[PDB]
Amino acid sequence: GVEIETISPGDGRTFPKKGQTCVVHYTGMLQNGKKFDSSRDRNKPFKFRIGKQEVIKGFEEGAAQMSLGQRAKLTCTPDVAYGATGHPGVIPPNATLIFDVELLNLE
Repeated sequence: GVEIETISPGDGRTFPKKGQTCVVHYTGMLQNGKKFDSSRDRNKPFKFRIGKQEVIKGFEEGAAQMSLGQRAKLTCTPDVAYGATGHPGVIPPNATLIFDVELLNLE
C-alpha cells in the first residue's frame, strides 16, 4: 500500500518509465521515531534506474507515481520493505516507513 500526498508544483507529466535513470533527493523518517536516512547529508542525490528491483518495493511504486519537480510523501507498509526481517540495526522488524521524496531527474 503506497499512499501518496504530493507537495504540488512541477509539471505533472514527465513520468518515470522502464530503462530510465532518475535522481531523487530522498529523506527517510521512522513513524513515531527519528530519522534514519537522508540523501541531503551526503549531497550525492542517488542516481538510480527503474526496473532492476534495486530499491525496496514501497519506494519503487511511489517513484513511478511522481513527475519532474514534484514532491511526494511515501507511506510504505511493513511487508513491502523490511517488516518480516528488518534491516539489521537500522530498521526494526515490523516497521512502517515514511519518506520525503522529491523527483528532480533526467532521461
